[PDB]
Formats: sequence, structure tokens, C-alpha cells
Amino acid sequence: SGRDYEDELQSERDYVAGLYARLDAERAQSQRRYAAALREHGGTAVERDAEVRALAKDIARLNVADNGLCFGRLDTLDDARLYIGRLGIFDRDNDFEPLLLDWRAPMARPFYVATAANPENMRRRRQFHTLGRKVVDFTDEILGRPTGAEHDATNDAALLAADIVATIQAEQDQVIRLDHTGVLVIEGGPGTGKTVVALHRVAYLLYTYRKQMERHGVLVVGPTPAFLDHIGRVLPSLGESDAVFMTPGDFVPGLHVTAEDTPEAAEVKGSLKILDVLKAAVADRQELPSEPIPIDLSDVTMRIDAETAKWARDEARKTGLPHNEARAEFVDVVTYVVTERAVARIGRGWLTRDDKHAWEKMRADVVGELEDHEQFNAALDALWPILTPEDVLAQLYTSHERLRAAGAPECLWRADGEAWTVSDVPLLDELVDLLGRNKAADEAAERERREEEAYAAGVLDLMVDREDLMDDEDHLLAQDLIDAEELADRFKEQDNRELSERAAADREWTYGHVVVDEAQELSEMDWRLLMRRCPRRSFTIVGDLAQRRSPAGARSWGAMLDSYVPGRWVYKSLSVNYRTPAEIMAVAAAVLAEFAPDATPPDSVRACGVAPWARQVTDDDIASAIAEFVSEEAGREGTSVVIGPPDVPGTVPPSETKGLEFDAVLVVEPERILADGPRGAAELYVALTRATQRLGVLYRDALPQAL
Amino acid sequence: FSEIMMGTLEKDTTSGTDEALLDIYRKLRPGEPPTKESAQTLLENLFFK
Amino acid sequence: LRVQGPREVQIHLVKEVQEVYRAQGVSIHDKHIEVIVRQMLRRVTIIDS
Amino acid sequence: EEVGKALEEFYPADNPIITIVKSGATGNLTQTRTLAGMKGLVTNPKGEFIPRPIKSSFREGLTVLEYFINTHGARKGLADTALRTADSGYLTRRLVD
Amino acid sequence: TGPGNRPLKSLSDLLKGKQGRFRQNLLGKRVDYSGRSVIVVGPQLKLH
Amino acid sequence: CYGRSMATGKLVDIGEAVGIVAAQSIGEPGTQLTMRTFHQGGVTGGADI
Ligand SMILES: [Mg+2]
Repeated sequence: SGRDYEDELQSERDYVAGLYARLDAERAQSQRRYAAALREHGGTAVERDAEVRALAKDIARLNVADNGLCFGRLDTLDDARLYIGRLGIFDRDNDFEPLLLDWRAPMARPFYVATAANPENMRRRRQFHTLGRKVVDFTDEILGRPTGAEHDATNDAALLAADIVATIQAEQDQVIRLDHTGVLVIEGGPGTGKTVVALHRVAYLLYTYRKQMERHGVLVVGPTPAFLDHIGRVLPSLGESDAVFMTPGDFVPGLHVTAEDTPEAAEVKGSLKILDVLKAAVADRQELPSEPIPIDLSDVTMRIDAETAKWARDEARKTGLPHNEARAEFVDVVTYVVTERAVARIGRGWLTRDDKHAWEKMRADVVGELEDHEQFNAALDALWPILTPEDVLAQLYTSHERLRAAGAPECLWRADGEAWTVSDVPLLDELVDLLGRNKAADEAAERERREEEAYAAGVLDLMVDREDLMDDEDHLLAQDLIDAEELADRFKEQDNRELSERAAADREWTYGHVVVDEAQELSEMDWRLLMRRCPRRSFTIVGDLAQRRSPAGARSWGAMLDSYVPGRWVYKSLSVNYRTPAEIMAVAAAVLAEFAPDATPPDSVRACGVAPWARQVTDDDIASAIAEFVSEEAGREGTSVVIGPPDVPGTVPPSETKGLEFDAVLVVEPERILADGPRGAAELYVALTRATQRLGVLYRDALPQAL
Repeated sequence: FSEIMMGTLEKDTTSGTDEALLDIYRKLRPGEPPTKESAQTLLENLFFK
Repeated sequence: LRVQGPREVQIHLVKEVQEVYRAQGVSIHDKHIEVIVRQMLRRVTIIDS
Repeated sequence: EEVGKALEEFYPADNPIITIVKSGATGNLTQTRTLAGMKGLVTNPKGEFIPRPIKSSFREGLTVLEYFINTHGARKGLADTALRTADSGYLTRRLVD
Repeated sequence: TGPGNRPLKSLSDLLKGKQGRFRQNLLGKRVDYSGRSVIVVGPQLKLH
Repeated sequence: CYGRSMATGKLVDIGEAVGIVAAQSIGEPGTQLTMRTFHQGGVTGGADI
């Protein structure tokens, strides 16, 4: 943080403060005029309403714009400066030369469309990390050949400075400015900075198609909301009111699952094969009575047997409707059979095949009694009950006979059925399609609606009629323009909610765009759910196949992105590695030799000033060793981390550190990480690749075979 | 060119011209027998002739 | 009502209604609004007898 | 606003047109400005202001296009006034009940 | 039911339906001893 | 407690129909207040106060 950086930050703060002062003055003037117009307009009612609504809309816009007025700044090759913000601010007494450009204005288009390879006559791009009315700091980016003298938290410009650069920039521009609007897959290797390219692509796509996505919304899926953070940073309106974030464990609304499942169970629970298992399991609930059920009508004892239940189930399954909908057919046929048997024995020998006037009435009486019969309904509930996903899975896992019926493996046994895991969430979401709703209807709401409409009709009747007006001439009456139904609805709650929360609480919502980060972790069922929740097939998918820790994660993109958009998805892989040194890249490749025979890695074109280091740990010196290391590194400069299993208190687990980059990294005892399931090698690869400048290694006896 | 149309086609649980014609006929004439001749004829006589 | 009690909620309601009526340029004596507001808070719900 | 202020300043204190208003007997200064100063802005059928105002005054006489755009608010007001009474009657019936 | 399918109105049904008593009228009466006419300004009249 | 009768200036007489007077007084100026938009289209009007 050089003194020049501090001076620049102070100057930007002063400029933003001046902008906010002008905004406050405009707000005060608008509020004063709004109050005056409400009080003493003195004009026609329509004109008064128009002016009042315009002023109120302006005041609301100013209120919205208060949080983070200025996004960033653009420098033109002509030396001119452009400031992008939530509002357009112009100086009235300086020929309206803009002091702040609305982000939707054409002149602000380069802020989103411009790239290093293809700048739109822009030299440098800036972004302010706004916080309320204060700017914490800003990051600079050069839209051209890197200079190496700029400042930014990512420090990507400095690493790029340390042709190869032209080729990298051209590849990144080709990825970003792709004209496709369907499924796009980005898979760069470690150190290639594919995350930055993905964020830029998302910003460009959301800006270009903003007019047709402000109502569908955007869904962000991943371990961390960092993508949502950037969307809010560059597109605060969409992020605040249109963007929804959901970790793969939060697909089902209102169920914040966090528990993990063992590989033996997860690998099978996450596959499409489970769809057959779910269908069989719900079919099992269509069971039969082991012994005849005495229905015991009020007058004649009656019996249900296995054969009538057999026939009823056959009819229901023939219908093919969901469980709760085929319940109607099952109950209808059972009721008809029982009614016929009961009528045949009530009117003993007399009424059979007589005219409708007797047999139909007897049938109606029997059916009416049955509908109120408690034990008959209890029996109908004993077989073919009303089901919910939670109940279905809870009673499937906890019983050891139903798993055999459904064809599930013996491995997904667990004693407690209510202990949901992230792998059970997609099955809970899926089961809703299988089960459905039993034609649910509301009665109290209809009564309230009827009463309110009747009250509105009475109000309209209370007004004077045209037959006996006393005005000088005939004129429009309220009854000629509005009816009781519309007037009643005019005074109802009319609840309104933000699009973000409104969509977050709906399972059936279809989003305009889906952003997936670390996509290699998602299984077949997660992809099925996501593609069900986005019919437009507009996806931005980011990840690396070699870095998955979930055993059910995608083996390859084609295995996942081909059953929905075969031959229509676009694939782009970033090549060069510059965000990590050459020694770290060599270590990563050495680990990579255990994954695939070829495993084409991202070639490195940069080397660090100091090589990595390794040491042994003896007589339990790790406890003080980690403290000494972190004290030495943190106090010097930059951000340093310690990576290892939770067994060491001072270690950050690999499950959390995947999405971050650090100047210094210390991996402790890689053997334990290598022993952490089938993906231990991938975990160690990830942890080693997190390093950007310096890497330290602690091992017990000897370095891993690969190294 | 449109993904929504392709999705609708994928989720359309009807195949062949005759089956679709029968579905439309039973939709417009629920109480009439599902004869193929009428199923083909009504659609032609509804809009195109 | 929960925080302050029946007295303060009635004052709050009268103040809020008269605020709108004043801002919109209408002059009504507070007692007319008080007559209406009184009828709103005439019941007590029993939790335990 | 500035045209209205200038018109208010210009008129003599004993002129009948402004004497009728200032005494409080009838009218308001907005009507006087519209009659003499300038009509101002008018609204679309949607209720939104048209950017181009009616710079003419009824003393001078509006042009064809200005008159046509002005008719929108006049037509809207006839239905607006009729519809305004329904909500008032609804609330009045509630209050009486 | 009797003829057709219509049910027979019971005694309590005289006090429940839309037609019956315990019912208010939103429409007003028409009243005798009343007249109507145009109004013109009489400036010589007193306030009463 | 009600005090002066607004219409006459003297203390209210026993039997005054104060409630209906208050209701009429509150409801009469209701036409001068701003209302919800009369157009059927558009988004819900709760965003703007
Ligand atoms: Mg008249």
C-alpha cells in the first residue's frame, strides 16, 4: 500500500462524498416538492396524481441508489474519465457534462463488454468495493498489455507482467465474448485463474441480456456465494432483488441440510439409478391387507379382502397418475365394490336389477354413510396412504424389508431415517413429482372471498342510481366503470415480495440463468434437479474434473451435460498457468501422475524468487511449529494459511479452502490427506495448488511416493 | 433455435400423427367414440376447409 | 400494543391517521378519529381462567 | 414555475383577473398562469408526462397538436372522478358500520 | 323433495335465505309527500 | 369527555349520535386523498409508498 495508493483512495473518497452531497441535495428538493404537491397542488386531480407519482418514484429511486452509489471508473485512451454508478448525475450549469453515468447508459457499456484483448477504446478499468457511503478499497485492471505498476487485491496484473501474454489475453477474450447463450463449460487447470474469466463472462452475459432476465432471475449454486458477491458488486440491483444463492444442500426450500454421507451410500444415492428405486419404493406403499378387514357398516357387517384390494390397485396403477392422485381411483373403486356388496345384502334379494328409483338411492345412502365412516377411512389409510417425501424416505431407510422390495443396496442402511444428508435433498425434491398433491382445495378462503365480493356489491348498491340523479347533466358513475369483484379486490392485502425471496420459497420457479461453481462436485441427481429448474438451458458451468472430493461427483462433463443438451453445449478450457510458480506446478504435476496416464497439465510460464521447502516433524513439534510458522508469515506481509486435517487445531480443512488463493501455504502431514478416502490424492493436489508464491510441507517420515 | 420448444417436445408424451389426432379428438369430443376417421376429419373441417 | 399498552397504541393510531389527513390537506378534529379508534380496542382475550 | 412567478409579478394589483384570485373569492394562480402564461406539461393516456410541453396559452390559442395531446387528460379525468367515489364510499360504509 | 328435485322449505328456512327478515336494505324507500324541481338563486331570501 | 359539540359550540347534549357524525366527517373528504392506480396492468403498487 504505497502512499500514492492512499492518495488515490482519498481522492476517490472525496469525489464519492461530493456525489453523495449532490444526491442528498436532490433528495431534499424532491421531498420538498412532493410535500408541496401533496398539500396544495391546486390543479386537476389527474395532474396532481401524475406529479405526485413522478416525485414519489424519483424519491424511491434516490432511496435505492443510496447504497453504493458509485461502482467503478473507466479511463479512456483520450485521457477522459467516466464514472459508473446507480444513477445518472449531471451538472446543470456546466452543459450537463456527466459526473456519474448510469450503468445502463450506452457510454457505460465498455465497463462490462470491454476486455484486455479487445478494449473499447479504454485504457484502465477500476472497481470500488463500496460499503454504505464509504469505499473500503478499489481494484485496477489494465485493458491491454500489463504494466506491473497497478494495484489490485488479486494481484493478477503483477503476476501477468512477471506472445505468451498476448495468447493468454486472446484466449480469455475468446471465452468471455462468446456469442452463445446456451450451456457453456469453463474448465481451466490450477493457477490459470479460470474464476476471473468466469466472473467476467457472467457479468457480460447478464449485462447483454439484462432486459430479458430482470424477471426470470439468476440462480447461483456453489459452496460459497462469491459469484453472488461479484454479481452484487457489479450489478447490485440484480444481486439484491433478482439473484438467489443455494448450496447443493439447500435445493429443497426450508431444509438447511449440512450432514455428509459415506461414499458407499452417496455414490449410489447420487446416480440416476435411484429413480427406479424411488418408483419401486412408493409402489411398495401400495400394499395389501395381510388379513381381511372388517369394515362393519352401521347395520350389516362388511369385509374387505385381498382380492378387491388387488383389483383396486390394478385400476389405480393402470391410471398412471401420481400416488396422491391415483388415490382417488383406488378409493372410488373400493367404495363402489363395498357399496354393491352392502346393497346386495341390505335389500336382501329384492332390489337387484330394479329401476333407478330404489337401487340408486340405496347406493347413494351407503356411499354417504361410508364417506363419514371412521373405520372404513382408517382401513383405506392402512393401505395406500397419503405420502410425503420425508415420510417415504424415513420409513424406507429405517425398515430392512422395504429396501429389499425396492431393490436398493444394503449399504444405504441407517438406523435413523430423519438424519438428512446433502445426498437426500435431491431425492426429497424428486419425490414431489412422484407423489403430487391430492387436488387440494380451500374452503375458508372461498367463503372470505364471497363475503368480501358481497360487501363490495352492497357498497356499489349504496351509491345513487342514474334514474334519479340531481346533477345538471348525465355523467359517468362508478357502477358504469367498476364491478363488485374488482372493487373488493382493490382493498385486499395484495402482498408483495422481492423476486429473490419470492423465488427462493418456490420449488417450481424457473430461473433465467444458472451459475454453477466447482461443478465437478455435483452428481447426476443434482444436475437433473438444476436442469429441471432451468428449462431455457442457459448455464454457466465452472470447475475442474481433477479436483472433486465428492465420490458421486461428475466423472466428465459429457457424462452429465449430454442427456439434456446433446451436441449443443460449448466447451472451453484455459491453457496457461501463471497464478502459481513453476515449482508448485511441477509438484502438482507429480501428484497428477497418479490420476491419468496423460493428464495434459497447464504449462507454467512463471517462476518464483524462492523455491519451496519441506521438513520432518518429530516428538510432536507440530503444535509449536504451526504457531511459529504463522507468526513468521503473517507478521511479514500478505496472507498465509495452514492446510491440513482437522486433527491439527491450526489447520483449515481442504473442504473450505478450495475457492481461495494465498501468498503462502503450509501443508502439514500430506500422508493423512492422502489417506482421506478415494479422493485423498485430489485433496492433496488442491491443497498444494492453493499456493501462489511460497509453499511449505511438513511430513512425518518421508515425502509421498509421487514427490 | 429455441430451447423451450425442444423441452416441450421432450416432455410431450405423444408420438405419431394418429395418436396426436386421437388426443385432440378426445379433447374436443370427450363423449364420442375414438374412431380414427372422425379424429382425422374434425381437425381438417375445423380450421382448414 | 405489546410493548406500551392500550393507551399508547390508540394515541399512535390517532397520530398516524391524522398525519395522513394533514399531509393531504384535510382538517378533521382529533375527537372524530378518537371515536372510531375507541371501538377497535374494546375486547380482552382470556389466556387462563 | 418561473413563468408563473413572472406573471404573478407583472399583473397590477387592481387588475380584475388577478383581483378575483388574490381576494380568495374564486380560482387560484395556476388557472391564471394557464390562461395567460402557458399551459405547461400534459400527460399521456398512461398518465406519464409528455416531454414536450404546451408552450402556448389559451389567450394565444393552442395549435392542433398541442390541443390533441391536451385532450388526453381531459378525457381521463371524466373516468377518474367517477372511479374516485367508489373507494370513498367503501371506507365511509366501513366507518359507519 | 316432492315434485321435481327441489327441497321443501322448512320453518327455519323463513329466517335464513337471502329472502326473508332480519335483513337490511341497501336501497332506499320511495316516499310520499315529496317533490323535485330545478333551483335558481334567490338573493332576497333570508337564511331560513 | 367528548366536550364541545362542533356543530353548535355548546356542550354535547345527552343523546347525540356522535359516532355517525364522526364517520361522516372522516369519510366525506376521502375523495381528496391519493389512491391506488386505476389501471389493471403493471406490477403491484406496493413498491412506491
Ligand atoms: Mg351543476
